[PDB]
Amino acid sequence: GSHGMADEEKLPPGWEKRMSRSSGRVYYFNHITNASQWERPSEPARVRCSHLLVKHSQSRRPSSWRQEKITRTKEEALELINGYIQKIKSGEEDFESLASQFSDCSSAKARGDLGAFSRGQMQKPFEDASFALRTGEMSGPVFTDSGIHIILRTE
Amino acid sequence: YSPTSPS
Repeated sequence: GSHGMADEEKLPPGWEKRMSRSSGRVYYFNHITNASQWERPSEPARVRCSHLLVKHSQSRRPSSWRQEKITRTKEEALELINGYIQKIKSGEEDFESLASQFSDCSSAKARGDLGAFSRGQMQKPFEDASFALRTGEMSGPVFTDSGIHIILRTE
Repeated sequence: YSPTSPS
């Protein structure tokens, strides 16, 4: 871009280039889905998605209250989310199985399936990530008021 | 949010 640098890109809307702190190798990040991929990547009316939610609290209620179901911190929740992403990408675990096993959403019962929806129904961050995903693609950690999600667009 | 490398 600058006179002393190689020129470059497209990067469809939402994408940006970055560097691996570990290898110095370039990779691409989508700031809407928060997904990362090595390959240069280079909207629809309804989409169907499945997700895995990891809740966290920051609440701090008085002694009189019953113990809360969710006690982990946001940091701990993000660590769990990143670990699941790694296991799914490495083919070590299947998205559906992990969702059924660890998702804190009531949809865990349906292997994480939320069904088909249009814009206006889901929390904005979730909605934006879902519609920016390609069919069959998975998001990176997505933050909403419900907690941290991993989203898989199935349709 | 600082992103994690793809692998």
